[PDB]
Amino acid sequence: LKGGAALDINSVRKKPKDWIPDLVWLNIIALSAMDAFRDIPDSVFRNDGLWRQWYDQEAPEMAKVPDYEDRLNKFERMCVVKTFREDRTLIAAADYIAEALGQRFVESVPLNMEKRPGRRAMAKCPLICLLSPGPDPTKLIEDLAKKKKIKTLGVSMGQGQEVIARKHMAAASLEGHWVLLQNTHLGLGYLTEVETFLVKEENVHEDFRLWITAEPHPQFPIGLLQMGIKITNEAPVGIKAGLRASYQWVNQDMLDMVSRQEWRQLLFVMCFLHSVVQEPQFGPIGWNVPYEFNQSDLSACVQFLQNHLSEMDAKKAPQPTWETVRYMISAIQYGSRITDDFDKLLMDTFAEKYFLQPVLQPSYELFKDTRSSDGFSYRVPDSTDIETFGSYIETLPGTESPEIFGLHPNADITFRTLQVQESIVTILDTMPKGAGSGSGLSREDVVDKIPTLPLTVHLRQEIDRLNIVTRLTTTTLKNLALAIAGTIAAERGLIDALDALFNARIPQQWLSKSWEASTLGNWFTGLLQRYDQLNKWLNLGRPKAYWMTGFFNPQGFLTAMKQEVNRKHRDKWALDDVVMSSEVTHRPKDFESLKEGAPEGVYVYGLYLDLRLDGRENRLMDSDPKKLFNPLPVLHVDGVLAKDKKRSGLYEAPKPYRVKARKGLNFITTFSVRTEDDKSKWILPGVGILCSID
Amino acid sequence: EQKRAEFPRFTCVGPHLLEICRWAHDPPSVVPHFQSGLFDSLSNVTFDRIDKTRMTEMFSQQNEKVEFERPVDAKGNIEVWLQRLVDGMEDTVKQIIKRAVRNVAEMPLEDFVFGHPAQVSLLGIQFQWTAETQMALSSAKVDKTIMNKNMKKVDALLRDMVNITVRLDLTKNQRTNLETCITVHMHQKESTEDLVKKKIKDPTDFEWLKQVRFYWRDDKDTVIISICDVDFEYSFEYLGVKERLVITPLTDICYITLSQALGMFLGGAPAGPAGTGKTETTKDLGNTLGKYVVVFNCSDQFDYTYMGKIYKGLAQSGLWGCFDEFNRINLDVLSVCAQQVYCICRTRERKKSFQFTDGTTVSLDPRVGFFITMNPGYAGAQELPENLKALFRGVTMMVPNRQIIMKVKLAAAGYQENDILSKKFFVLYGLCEQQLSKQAHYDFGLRNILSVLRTAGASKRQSPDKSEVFLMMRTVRDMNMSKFVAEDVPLFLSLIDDLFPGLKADATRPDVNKDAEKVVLERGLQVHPTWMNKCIQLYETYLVRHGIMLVGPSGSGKSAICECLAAALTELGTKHVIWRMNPKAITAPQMFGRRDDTTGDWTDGIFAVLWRRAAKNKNQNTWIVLDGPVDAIWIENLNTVLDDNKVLTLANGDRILMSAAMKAMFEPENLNNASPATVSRAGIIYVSDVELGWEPPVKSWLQKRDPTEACWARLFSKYIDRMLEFVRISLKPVMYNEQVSIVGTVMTLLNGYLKSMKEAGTAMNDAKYERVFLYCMTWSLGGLLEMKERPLFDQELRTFAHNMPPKEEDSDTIFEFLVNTTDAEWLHLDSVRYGALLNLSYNVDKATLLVGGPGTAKTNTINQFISKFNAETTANKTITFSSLTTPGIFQMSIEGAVEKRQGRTFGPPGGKQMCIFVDDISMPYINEWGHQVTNEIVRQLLEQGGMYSLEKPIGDMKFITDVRYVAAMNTPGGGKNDIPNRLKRQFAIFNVPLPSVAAINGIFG
Amino acid sequence: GREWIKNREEANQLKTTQLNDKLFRNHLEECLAFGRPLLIENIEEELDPLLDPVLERRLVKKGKTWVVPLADKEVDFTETFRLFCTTRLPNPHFTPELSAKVTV
Amino acid sequence: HIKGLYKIAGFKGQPVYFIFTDAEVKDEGFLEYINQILMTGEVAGLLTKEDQDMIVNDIRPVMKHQAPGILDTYDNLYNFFLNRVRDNLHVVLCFSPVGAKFARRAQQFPGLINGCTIDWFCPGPKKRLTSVSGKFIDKFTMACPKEVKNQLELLMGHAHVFVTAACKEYFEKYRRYVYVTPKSYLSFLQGYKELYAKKWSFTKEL
Repeated sequence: LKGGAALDINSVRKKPKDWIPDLVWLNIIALSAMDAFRDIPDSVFRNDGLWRQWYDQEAPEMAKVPDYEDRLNKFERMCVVKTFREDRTLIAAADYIAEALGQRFVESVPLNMEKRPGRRAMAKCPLICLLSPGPDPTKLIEDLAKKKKIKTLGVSMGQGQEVIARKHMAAASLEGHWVLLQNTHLGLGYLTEVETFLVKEENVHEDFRLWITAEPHPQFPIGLLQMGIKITNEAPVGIKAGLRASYQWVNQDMLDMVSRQEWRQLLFVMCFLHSVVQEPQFGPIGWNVPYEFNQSDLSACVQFLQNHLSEMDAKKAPQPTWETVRYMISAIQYGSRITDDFDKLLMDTFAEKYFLQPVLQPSYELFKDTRSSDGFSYRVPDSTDIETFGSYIETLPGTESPEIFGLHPNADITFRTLQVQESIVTILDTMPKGAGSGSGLSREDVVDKIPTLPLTVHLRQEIDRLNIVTRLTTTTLKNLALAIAGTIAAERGLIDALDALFNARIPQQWLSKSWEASTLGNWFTGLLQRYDQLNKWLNLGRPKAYWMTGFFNPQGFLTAMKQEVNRKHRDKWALDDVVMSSEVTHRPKDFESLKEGAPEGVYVYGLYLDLRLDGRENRLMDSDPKKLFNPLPVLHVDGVLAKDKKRSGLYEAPKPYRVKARKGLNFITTFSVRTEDDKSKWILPGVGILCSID
Repeated sequence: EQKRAEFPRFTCVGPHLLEICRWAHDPPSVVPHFQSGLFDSLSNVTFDRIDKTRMTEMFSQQNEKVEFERPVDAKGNIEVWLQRLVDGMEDTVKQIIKRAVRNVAEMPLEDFVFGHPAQVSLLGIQFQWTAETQMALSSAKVDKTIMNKNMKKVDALLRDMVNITVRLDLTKNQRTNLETCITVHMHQKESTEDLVKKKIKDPTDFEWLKQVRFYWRDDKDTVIISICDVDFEYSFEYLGVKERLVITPLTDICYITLSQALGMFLGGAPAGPAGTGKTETTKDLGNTLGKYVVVFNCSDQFDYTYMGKIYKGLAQSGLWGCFDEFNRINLDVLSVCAQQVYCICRTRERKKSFQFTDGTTVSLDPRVGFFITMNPGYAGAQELPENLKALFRGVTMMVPNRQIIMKVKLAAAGYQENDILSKKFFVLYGLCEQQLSKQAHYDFGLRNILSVLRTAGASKRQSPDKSEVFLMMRTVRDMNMSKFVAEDVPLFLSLIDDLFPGLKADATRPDVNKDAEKVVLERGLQVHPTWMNKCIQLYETYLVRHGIMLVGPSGSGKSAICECLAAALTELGTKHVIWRMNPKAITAPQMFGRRDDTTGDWTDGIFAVLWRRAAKNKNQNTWIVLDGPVDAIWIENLNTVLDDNKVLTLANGDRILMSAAMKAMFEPENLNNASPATVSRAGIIYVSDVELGWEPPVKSWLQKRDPTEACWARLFSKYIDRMLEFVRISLKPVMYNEQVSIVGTVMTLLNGYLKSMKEAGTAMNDAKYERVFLYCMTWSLGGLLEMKERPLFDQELRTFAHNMPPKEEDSDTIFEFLVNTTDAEWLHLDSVRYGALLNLSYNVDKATLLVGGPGTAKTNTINQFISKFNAETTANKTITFSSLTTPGIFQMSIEGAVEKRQGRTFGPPGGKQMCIFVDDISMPYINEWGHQVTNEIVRQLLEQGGMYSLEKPIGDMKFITDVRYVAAMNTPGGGKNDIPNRLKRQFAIFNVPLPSVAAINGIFG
Repeated sequence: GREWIKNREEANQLKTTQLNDKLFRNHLEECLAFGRPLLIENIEEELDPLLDPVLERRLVKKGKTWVVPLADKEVDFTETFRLFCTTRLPNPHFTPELSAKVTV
Repeated sequence: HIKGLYKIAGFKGQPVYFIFTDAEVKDEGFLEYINQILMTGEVAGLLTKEDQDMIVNDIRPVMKHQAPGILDTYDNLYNFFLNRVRDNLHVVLCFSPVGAKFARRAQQFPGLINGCTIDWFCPGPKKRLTSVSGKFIDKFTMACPKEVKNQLELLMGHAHVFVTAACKEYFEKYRRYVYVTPKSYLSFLQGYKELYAKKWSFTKEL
C-alpha cells in the first residue's frame, strides 16, 4: 500500500538499468524490502527479457506474471503489478478477490428499485435515492406506483413553503402511501421537520413508504439518512447515453423537420458533438478545468441554428456562413461558460474541424480512425426519425479509442493510473483507522544541505525564500526529533504534518512550490537541488547545466532574460519591441554572443513532453509518448523583435507550472516548437510543455 | 399593492409610495429621489414662468437644461402626468435626433457635439460613422479611397477633440460629454481600422454584421440597432451622461452573448473575479440601449414577495435589473426565492401572467431582460440552484487590459502618442512590481495608474506645445522615487533608461535650497546634499497634496526635517507652525471622533477640536504633526480629507474641507499596516538614514560646541566607524542597533565628561581627550556585550596607543579601572561606575536604559543614586511598568507627580523639578500590532513638552513642564517585549550582565 | 450509554441537561432538591468548573439538619440522586483533579 | 482585606501569614498586586494618602520601642514599617504543575518565580503507601496475626506501583493517558475497608 519514502537518495537500482525508467528503480528499491521479493532487483536483472517485455507495456493479460513460482502467489502478484503496472492494478486486485471469495463479489449487480420498494422497506423505513447529477430514478418509483396503484403524494423541495406536504405526509403516513419528496437535497431545513415526523412515524398505515429524490450533502440530517434505506444511482457513462438523451431533449417532430433536412442532418452531428465535448474530463489532456456540459447549451445552440437556417432555408448551402456557425457556438454559446483561453481555443478548434461547407454530404464522415467493437467507422444515419438515428447509435458502444478526442493510447493507461492513485490514497486514508502510528524519530539528514546582474537579483530572492522554507521545515524536524525527546511533545497543531511524515505524504505549509505529494524523499531531493543550483551560481557566474524547475519563480527569470536583452539588444532602444525566441531539443544555438541580437538566455535543462522530437521534428501517439512522459535534455531561449516573426513551422505549445494545468492555472508561458505538420493537429492532443514529472 | 398595480413604475421604490401619494398638487414639489425613483438622470422640470403651467425645460442629476417638443400641461393625476412626462423624453429624443441628422449638413459639425446633449451628440456621431462605414463597403465596392478617407475622418476628428480636451474652457457638462465621446471615437476607429486589416467585404459580411450598428429608420419613425443577428430600438429614456467604460474584445463577446440570450429569451450571468465591472458592463450596455436598470442586492433576507412585486413593473415596462452577491443568499431562502422567481420567469414566453405567492395576471413587455452578478465564479459555477443556470447563459469575465484603458484615458487627456506610451508604461509598472524589493508602500494598482495619468494630463494641458514622451517621463520619474527606498532608485532609473533612452529629468525651484542652507547651519544642524534633495521632494509634494508622510528609521530626525522645512518656508513669509501629537500614545477612541452604539453621543475626537479650529482659526497657515506608529484604526475615516473628498469626517463629516491653513504630517518609524487602497492617498516619502548619517550630526556639534579643541575629529571614524561595523557584523549583540542612537550615546557621554571638566576646575589634557574618547565609546559599544563578548571587544583593540589597564595587564580591562576627571588615572562595587554615568545622565538629566537581571541588583543599584535628590523638591514617584501597565497608569502617576493645571495642562507646582524612576518599562504586554502604547506617551512627553487628551474626548493642549527621568527594563528575549525605536532614540541604552564574580566573593565574604 | 441509563432511570425522573443549557442553572437544583437523577450530555464539550462545588457538594457533606445522609444510593447528596456524565468526544483530554474526584 | 493584614503585620508588629492558591486568581490586576507584594514589599500605588495620614499618626509611638531615637519624617517610619512588613508577610503560592496559564502567567509576571523558591513534589514512594495503609489496616478486624498487616500494606504499595507501571504501558501501547493520584489511593483504601466490613460481617453471619 506504500510507495515508500526513501527511494531516490539510495543509489539508483544498479543491476537492472537497461530499458527501465528511474522511477521504476525507485519503486523496486521500495519493494525489495518485501519478504516475498528480497532478491528482486538481482533476479529482474539476470533474467530480464520477460521483464523487459513486462516493461514493453504489455496490457493485461499480455502482462502475465513472469513465472518465478518460488515466491509467487496472487497477493505477491498484485505486489508485482503495483510495483510495475498501474493499469493491471485493479484487474489483479479483482482477480485476488475472486480467488478469495469468488467473482460474485467482483461481479456487478444491476441497479434497480425492485429489491426493497417495501419488500424489505418497512413502513418505518423511508426510501432515499441518492441521485448523481443527471439521471432521476423517479421512473422506477412511477412504475411501481402504477403497478401497486399507490397514491404518490409528490411535493417539490428546495422550498420549505410546502407545509402542505405535511397533509400529504399525513395521508402518506396515516392513510398509507408511497410519497415522493423530490429535490429534497435542495432543501435543508424542512428536512429536520420531516425527520422528527418520521422518528415517530411508526403508528400509521402499512403502505407508508418514502421516496426521497435527493443528492447526498455533508450538511444533511444524519439520523434521517440512518433510519431509512439509501440507494444511489449513477448516470450511464457512454456517448450513446448523451446522444439518445439529446434526441429526447428535442421534439421528435423537431427531430423530423425535412423541410430543413440539412439542418435536421446538422442536428445529428450537433447531437453528436455535444456528446463529444462532454466526454473529456481527463485533464490536462482533457480540459484545463471542468465546465457545464449541460443541454441548455444544446437547446440554445439548436434554436439559433434553426434561426440561421430558417432565415434562408437549410437546403441552401451558402446561407450558413460556417465562420458564423462556429462563432455562435464558440465565442458566445460555449465560451461564455468556458473561462480558460486554451480551453476556449481547443473548443474553437473543435468548431472549425466540425463546421464547414462540405459537411452536408449524405452519411457525412465523423470518425474513420475508429475500428470499433465491430470495426464500424462513424457516419451520419440519414433517415429522418428519432428511432432511426438512435438505433444506428446503439449499433456501436460508447466505449471507443481516446484518439477520437485527439488523444493517444497512453490516455487510457493514464486513466487507469489516475484510478490507481486515487484508490490507493483513499485506502491509506482508511487503513490507519485500525492500525496505529508512532515509530520513533525518523532521523533523516536533508537539513544538512544548508559580479552584479538582475540574474543575481533572482538568485538572491531564491536564496531568501529557500532559506525561509528550509528553516521553517527544520522547525518541525525538531518538533519531531525533539518533541517526544526534549519535552516539546506538548503541541498538537503541527502533529498532522508529522502524521503525513510517518505516512509518506507532503503536508501543507511546506508548499515551497506547487509540489505534488509523492514521497518525503522526492521533495527533499527537490529542495536539495534547488539550493544546490544557488550554490553553483554562487561559485559559478552562470552554470551551464541550468535546471529551470529548481526555481521558486519562473516569471522572474524569464523576464530577467528580457532586461538583459534590453541591456544589450535594445541597448539604445526599449522593451517595446522584444518578444521571446525559443530553441529546440537538439540545441540549435546555445551561446554566440551577448550584445544586440545574441544568445542571452540560459541552458534550460529538463523539460518534459509526452511527445518527442528528433530530426528537429515532433512525433506523438507512438509508444514513446505512450510512455508516460518524454524528457528533454536542454534547449535555449532569447529575446528579440522590432520585426515580424512567424512561428509558421512552430506549434505554440503551452508550458504550465507542473504536471497538470488541469489541477490549477499557473500557465508559465508558451513556446514555439518545430512541428513539421499542421498545428491544429496537435491541439486536440494539446500536449503542453511540462516543467517536470515525478 | 393596489396602487403598485395602478402604476408599474411605482413598484420600484419601497414605502416611498405613501409619500408619493402624499403629493397631490405640485409636481414642482416632487423632488428626487422621488424624481430619481424611475428616471436615471432627470432631477427637475421647469414650467411657464408667468403661470408655471407649461413645462418649459428640465434639469438633470447630470445638470442639463433641456427643453421639450411641446410643453405638456402635466397636472392631472400624478401617475397619469407621469406618462405625460415619460413620453416627452422619448419624443424629444426622436425629434432632436431627426434634426441632428438634418443639421449635420444644414448646420455645422463641431458645435453638433455642443448644440446637442451629450448622448444626443454621441448617437449622431454613431449615425454618421455607421453610414460612412457601411458606405465604405457599400457593395464591397472596389475603391480603397473611401475606407482610407474614413481612416482620417476618424483620426483627424480625434485629434481635433484632443485639441478640445487640452483647451481649458470646457464646462464640466461639456468636458465630461466630450471625454466620454473620446472613448466612443477610439472604438469607432478600432472597428473601422480592423475592417481595413481584414478584407473589405459587402455590407452583409458577418464581419461587418458582427459589430453593432445604428440605422435611423425614420421610415417608421426611429432608429433601429443591429447586433450581429438581430435588431432593437433605443429606449430613449433621458440618460444624461453615464460616463462609459473602455471597450474590450471581451466587451464585444459579452455583447453578442447577451444579445443571443434574448434569442432564447434567457438571462445573462456575468461570472468572473469580484469587483471587475461585472455589473458595470451590464449597466453600460443597458444605457447603450437606454434601459433603466435597477440593481438588486442579494445575500440578505431577500424578500421574495417584494421581487414578485417588482416583476410586475419589469414585465410591464420592460426595463432591466441586476443582482449582486446572488450566490450567498440564505441557503434555504436561496432555494425558496429561487424557485418562486423561477416560476415567475416563464411569463416571458408571450404570456401575460406571472405566478408567485400572488399568482397574478400582468402584461408582457418584450423589452424585459434579466441579468445577475454575484461573488466570483468558483471553479466554473456558484452556490446557485441548477435551474437559473438553465434559465441563463453564462458570460466569462477576466481582468480588463490596463493598456487599452490608459490609451483611452490619454486620448481623452489629449494624447496622440498615447498608444505607444502605454505600450511601455504598462510594461514599466509590470517590471516595477516584478524585480524590485516589495513592501506595502510599493503599490502599482489601478489607483496608482489613475492618479498618475490624471495629473499628467493636466500637466500637459498646462504645458502644451510639448512632446508627450518628455512629459510622461518627467511625471513617472517624479512621482515615484520619493515613495521608494534608495537602492531601488538606481534600478528604477535603469528601467527608465530601458523604456526611455535619450531623455532627461526635470528641475524645480532652487531658491528653497538656499533658505534651508541658511537656517540649518544657522541653527547649527548639518546640511547634507541628499537631505536637501529630500527637502526639495517634500516641497514638491507640498504643491500636490496637503497631507504628506515621513517614513524611515528613527534617529534620522524626521522631526528635524519638517522643522527645517517649516523654518525655510517661514523664511519666505509663508508660516507653517506644527503641533506634535501622538496618534497612538493618547487613546484611540478619542483620536478621531467616533459614534457610540447606544445613541451616538458627540463624545469628541482628539483632532475634532483641532479641525474645528482649522475651520475657525484663521490668521496664517500651519502644520499638524503626528509622531507614532500608524495603525488602520484612526485612519480608515481620514483619507476623506486627503483623497478626492478633501473634507475630514470628525465622526460623521463636519463640513470642514481642505484646510488651506493647516496640514497633516505623520512620522511613523514604519508605516506597514495600511491596505494598498488606503496607501497612496498620502504623500509617500521614504527617507533613508544616510541623509543625515552618523557623522553629520557630530559635525553639527562641531558647529555648535567649540572646534577650538576639535576632539572627536582627531578620531572621527578612525576609531569609531571601523569598530562600529566590526562589532555589528563579526560580533552578536543582544539588542537591536540604531547607530544614530549609539553615536548619540558616544557623544552624550563625551559631553557629560566635557561638562564635568568645564564646570568643575577638575583638569584637562590632550591624552585626557584620547582616553576619555576611548572610554566614552567603549561602553557605548560595550553596552550590548557580555563577559564573553566584551573580551572579544578586547581581543581586537590594540591598534591604538592610548594608556589603558588592558595595556597594563591581561586580567584587568578598560572598565575595571575608571578614569578621573582631573589627572586621568586608572582607579580600582560596580554601581558607582553606572552612577557617574547616571550623574552624567543627571548632568543632562536625560536617562539611560538597562537590561539584564530582573530587579536582581538593579533595584539595589539604582535606588542608592535616586536617593541623592534632596533640594529640587524632588517627588520621587517611582513608577514601575508592571504586568499590565496602561498609558493611563503613567498619565496619572505623573499627573500625581505634578499639578493638573486647567484640567488640561500638566506641570509641576510652579516649576519645581522632580525625578521619575521606572524599574522596568519593557514589561507591559503589547497589543497585536506589536507596540506598548503605554510607551509612546513617554517619548511624546520627553520631546514636545505637551500633549492632547487621552483623558478627554475633545483633545486639547496639555503642556508638560520640566521633568527628568531614570528608567530600565529586562533584556530582550523569548517572551519579553522590547521598545519602539523612536522611543529608543530618546534614551541611552546599556546592558547589565551577571556581576563581577570576584566582587560577588568580596561583597558576600 | 446515555440511552441505557435513560431506560434505567426515566421512570425515576432522570432529569437531563447539559452545561450549555441555561435551564441547567435550575435543572441542577430541583433535580438535586427532589432527588431526581441528573443526566448531563457532552461533558468535555461543555466542561464547567462550577461542577466541582456540587461535585464537592456545597451544603457540605457533613451535617444532619442541613445534609440528611443517604443509605440507599452510592452518591454524595441528601436524597436519592446521581449525576451522570455522557460524552461523544471519543478520546478527550482530562484533568488529573477531576479524574481523581470523578471516576471513568 | 489587605489593609487589615498590613495593620496586623506592620502596625501591630505581629508576624502574619497569607496563603494564595491557584484558584482565587482572576486578573493580571490581582497577579500585579501580588507582583507588588513580591518586589515592592507593598501593594505598590495602593498605599494612598489615606495610608499616608493613617500611618503618620499610627506608627510613631510603636516605632519608639525598637528605635526610640526619632526620625520624625514619614520616610524612615515608613521604611521601617515596610521592612517589618516584608519580615512578616510570607506570601505563598502552592500551584498546579500543569496550570494551563501558569507558564504564561509567569510570562505575565516574570518575578513571580524571582521572588520565591521552588520545590517539587514527586509523590510518595512505596514507603508512603505502606505508612498510610498501616493505620487503616490496624483500624479493622481480622482473622490473622500482626505481620499479615505488614504483608497487606506491602502488597497494596506493590499494587499502586503496578498501577503506575501499567499506566506507563498504556501511555506507550496507546497514545492515551490516565491519572493516578494519592487521593485515588485513599479512596481505594476507604472503599476496600467499607465493603470488606459488610463482607466480613455477612460471612461471619453465615
